Amino acid sequence: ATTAKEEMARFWEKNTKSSRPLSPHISIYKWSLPMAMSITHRGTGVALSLGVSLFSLAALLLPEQFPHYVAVVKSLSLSPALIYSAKFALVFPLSYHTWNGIRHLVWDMGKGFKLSQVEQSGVVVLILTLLSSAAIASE
Amino acid sequence: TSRIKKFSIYRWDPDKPGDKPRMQTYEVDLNKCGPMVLDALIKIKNELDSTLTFRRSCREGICGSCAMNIAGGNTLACTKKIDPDLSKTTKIYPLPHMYVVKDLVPDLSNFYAQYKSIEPYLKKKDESKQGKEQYLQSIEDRQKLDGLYECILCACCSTSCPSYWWNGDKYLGPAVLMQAYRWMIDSRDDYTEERLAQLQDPFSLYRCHTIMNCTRTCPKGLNPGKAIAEIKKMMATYK
Amino acid sequence: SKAASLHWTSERAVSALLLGLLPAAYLYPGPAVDYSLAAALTLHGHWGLGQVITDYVHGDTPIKVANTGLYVLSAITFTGLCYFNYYDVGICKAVAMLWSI
Amino acid sequence: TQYPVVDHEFDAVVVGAGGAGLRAAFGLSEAGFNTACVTKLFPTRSHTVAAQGGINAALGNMEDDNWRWHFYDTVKGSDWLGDQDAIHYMTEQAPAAVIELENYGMPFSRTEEGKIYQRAFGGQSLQFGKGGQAHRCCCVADRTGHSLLHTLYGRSLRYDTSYFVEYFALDLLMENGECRGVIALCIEDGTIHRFRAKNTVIATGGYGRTYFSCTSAHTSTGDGTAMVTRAGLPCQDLEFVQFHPTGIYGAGCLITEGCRGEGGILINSQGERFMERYAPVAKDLASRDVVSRSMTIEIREGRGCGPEKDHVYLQLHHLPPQQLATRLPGISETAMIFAGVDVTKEPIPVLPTVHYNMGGIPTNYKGQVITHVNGEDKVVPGLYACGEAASASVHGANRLGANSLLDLVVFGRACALTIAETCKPGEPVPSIKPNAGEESVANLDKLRFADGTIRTSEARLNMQKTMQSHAAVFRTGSILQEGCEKLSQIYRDLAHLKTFDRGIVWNTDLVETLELQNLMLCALQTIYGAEARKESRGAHAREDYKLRIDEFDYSKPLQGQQKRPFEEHWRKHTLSYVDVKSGKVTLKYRPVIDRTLNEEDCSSVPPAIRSY
Ligand SMILES: *Cc1cc2c(cc1C)nc1c(=O)[nH]c(=O)nc-1n2C[C@H](O)[C@H](O)[C@H](O)COP(=O)(O)OP(=O)(O)OC[C@H]1O[C@@H](n2cnc3c(N)ncnc32)[C@H](O)[C@@H]1O
Ligand SMILES: CCCCCCO[C@@H]1O[C@H](CO)[C@@H](O)[C@H](O)[C@H]1O
Ligand SMILES: O=C([O-])[C@H](O)C=C([O-])O
Ligand code: SF4
Ligand code: F3S
Ligand code: FES
Ligand SMILES: [K+]
Ligand SMILES: [K+]
Repeated sequence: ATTAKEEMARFWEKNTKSSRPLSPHISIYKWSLPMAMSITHRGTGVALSLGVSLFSLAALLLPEQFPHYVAVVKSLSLSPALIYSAKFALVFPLSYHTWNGIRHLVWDMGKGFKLSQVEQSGVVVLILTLLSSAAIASE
Repeated sequence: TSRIKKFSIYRWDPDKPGDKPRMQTYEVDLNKCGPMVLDALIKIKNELDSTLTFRRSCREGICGSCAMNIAGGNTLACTKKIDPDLSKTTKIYPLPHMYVVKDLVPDLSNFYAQYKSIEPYLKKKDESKQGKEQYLQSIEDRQKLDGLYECILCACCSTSCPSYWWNGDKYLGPAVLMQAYRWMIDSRDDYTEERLAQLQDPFSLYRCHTIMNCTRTCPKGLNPGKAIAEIKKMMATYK
Repeated sequence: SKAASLHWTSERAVSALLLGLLPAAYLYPGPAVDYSLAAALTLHGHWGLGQVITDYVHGDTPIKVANTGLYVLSAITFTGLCYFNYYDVGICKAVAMLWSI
Repeated sequence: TQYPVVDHEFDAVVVGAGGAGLRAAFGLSEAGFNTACVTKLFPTRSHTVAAQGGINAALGNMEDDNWRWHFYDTVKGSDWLGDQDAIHYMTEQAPAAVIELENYGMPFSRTEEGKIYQRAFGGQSLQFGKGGQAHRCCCVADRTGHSLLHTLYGRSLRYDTSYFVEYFALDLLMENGECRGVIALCIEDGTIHRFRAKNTVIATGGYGRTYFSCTSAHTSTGDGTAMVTRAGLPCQDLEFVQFHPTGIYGAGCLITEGCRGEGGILINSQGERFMERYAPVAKDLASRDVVSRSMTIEIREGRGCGPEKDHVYLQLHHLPPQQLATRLPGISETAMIFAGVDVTKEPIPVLPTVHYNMGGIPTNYKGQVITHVNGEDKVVPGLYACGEAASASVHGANRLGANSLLDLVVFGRACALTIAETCKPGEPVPSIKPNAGEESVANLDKLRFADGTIRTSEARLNMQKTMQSHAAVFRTGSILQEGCEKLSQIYRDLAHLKTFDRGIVWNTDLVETLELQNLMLCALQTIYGAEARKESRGAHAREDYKLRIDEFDYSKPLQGQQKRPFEEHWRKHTLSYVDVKSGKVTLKYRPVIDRTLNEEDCSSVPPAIRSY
């Protein structure tokens, strides 16, 4: 016999030096809503982090303080519709990540695992994200 | 009269290594073929191209041999109905992100070694009385194994998991983790604490991010994702 | 010997904390929430990007380089946020000001 | 020189990784033997994984039982063609064998006391046939084989057995009438391997794929049986083919007899529970040969169901849905997938379907393969067989449901115990000539490059359609004779085979052609043996010879009866041989063993009229 650890090492030694191709995956797999929402959770999380890091870095490197830059934008008298749209786009990823984050914590407690529940909780998260973002962007 | 359906299938021959993987199209008359995709594969190999290669044995969805990717999803060819819409071509590929031995046949040796590593067998603190009398198990404790022991080790779920695609060398995958759980909750097994201790590293269990492709694709209707969540709760609370 | 499950538990605990800080930021704007957010945002983000690195970066050297750079980024991030909270208006007030545009 | 050969030396080699092979292989490793297990499939894909209803053992968990009542049901079930010494060993060892599997962790269903749940099954009774239906079929809902194989596979991982997976055994390495190993093709890389060993166990399964419609896997191709035939050794009772009463109409997938054990009933187009008429007492739980013949008559007489009036119905909808979900969850799913039927509302369309081979490689009750020379059985040194590939013969002319899974673990263990009492690990490995196995390689190469006129799939379909129409549930001399001639012509026409894949890695065109040669050797022996047997016994029913013919007329008193000479009766095992170049079949006969292992503790059961 061979231990499981020796079998794994032989598998990698044999296949990495062989002529066998790796069968396609991400390019041929059918997407579903839960699958798309999962990579979006990661994408929003990373965007939010980069955002916080840039802010933090701007705080340390910009010449002026925060109020000065807010005043300069206000001085331009930009279209309120454009401002509304900008607020929507800023809060959308945070709203999405927060609501789907809550959906993740409920799975960690062991709940909502039936396929029908996974699909329903996912659509509820998209609805809450859109309602939240719309309400917050208007205030 | 006839009803011609087209199938586009992945081909690669290790005896002509340099010829890159390609897709080949076959035309099949559905009026002269059984209703499942495996029936069409066998009809093609018997009548149109006997070099077309794939694994199969039981034809009733119990052995797990014929797992492959059909119309974008992992499933068993023998229980997957052919789509009778003649205007659509059905695409067939091997299980995803696996080394191809030939055509639709993947190398599952790492998947089997991972399974062996979790010791899938009954362990008692004192085994010297083995074989003398039946061990008792109540109807209620036996019911805890339903949804877990039925796994046919087809690998459809692990090969549909992106975490397994990126880290299959160290992440055990949904199939193997659900069997680890099946042994953890069996009331006759005495090694629950050691089974959990084995998963205390960053990869074995913790690469799972609850994507849930595994439960969606399982041909037996089981829920490996839920089983992984139950193990994570035990890992967090055991002493 | 239980470092992995302990880490998983800490990660969920911090996620929960952030959840509570959102409402608290709205009901009790101030230094306590400001510095609490600075720490929670930094820690949650550090561990999160840490999972991303574990999933996508392979090779002993590339993994060490990646995790070293992550530490540097998180250090600079916590510093800047604390700096902003000490010498400028603070996180809560900045968000209220940005929204007044 | 075109094929480099790799040699291996072992104490023992087991060919097959189904329930019998795994039990034999780790049984040898647990006794200290350095053992190899060679299998053409990953172990858990074996046909054993598809078994449903259960495994029999007189545990007495549902009512009081006695293993000698199981012994009696098995001898009567075999229509007195079963060897009573082997049946005694299997039924007496059954309780310990099932307890061993449960203690390995097999997830048996449970009773209110926490013990193993057992169901009723066909042809089993209490009190030597006088006391009513027995309930001794132990089960895991209706997935008992799946759980047994996965449990045995997991247990095998605790030993040092060497597994050679996806290796196809081509022939036995024989020298002086002794087996010294096997030669095989490694499908993954095209190499030829010779496994040398002092003892070899054949556990390769049955050959149901010789027919057009069967419940058998595509991989049940009689490969070990054909290796024995090629070595010039005899096969036994190949004409006794079991038709299971209930394969699903169309697909052929098995629907467990456990359905009838739990209360299901068979009905015809008029809604009549017809088994009440054919078997007044046992009804739908009569033996398989009787239920399959009854269903066939109902269809012949115009009471078949469906637009083609060619099948009958299995009704379960009068049962409580919780019972169907707890006891029959697997067939509930299969009925929906393959016949679009919801079992809580409509009946399942079913008909008799080839399922299991009572015949196989002849052995004694210890698992050693035997030959028969000048009226005496003689052990073949270093060769064992167990499971469906063997004829021990615990099943005779008709096997009882749930007695095969039992046969696998009891005789897989017996081969290992017998070798351990005969040999010790590490003794020297027998030698073989430097070119041993060259004929197997030459045959493989011939098929790899075949460029004739009849492709493998055409010849295979020809064979399957001939068996289906000439050796079915009811048979007759003129129809068997025409089938014999048609099969013999298909055998000579193998010289015209055509293959297309010229590669060697995973060449399934070539592997399926090797399987076709194996199937044809099994098919020829089956139909020639059937044509010669002029009587009706168990599963073999001749419309031109309706009576069972024994050494005495057992329907009358024996006093003053003149005993028929061996050559004038049929209560004897058929032994078949094939000249591989011509395909000519030769038949001989050997006596049935009526003695038990201890007359005092279990008495021999004399032949009697057999009715249910
Ligand atoms: C077909 C069937 C049979 C069956 C059943 C349900 C179905 C659909 N349910 C049963 C039940 O509930 N109770 C019972 O008592 N019997 C039942 N049966 C019959 C029974 O399952 C079979 O008789 C039994 O499983 C036989 O198993 P055995 O161990 O004899 O073999 P196998 O499982 O078919 O496995 C064969 C192994 O041999 C290897 N092989 C074959 N040819 C080769 C070559 N050429 N080289 C190397 N290896 C070979 C196969 O790979 C396999 O591992
Ligand atoms: C760019 C946005 C991506 C959305 C893809 C939705 O994809 C659809 O999701 C549903 C529900 O999961 C599935 O049943 C369908 O088969 C799938 O195609
Ligand atoms: O009907 C079944 O479950 C079965 O097919 C069992 C025997 O033993 O063969
Ligand atoms: S959990 Fe389902 S998909 Fe995964 S191996 Fe088991 S049967 Fe296949
Ligand atoms: S798809 Fe993969 S990430 Fe977890 S929930 Fe299933 S194992
Ligand atoms: S051939 Fe057995 S699962 Fe499909
Ligand atoms: K336990
Ligand atoms: K047999």
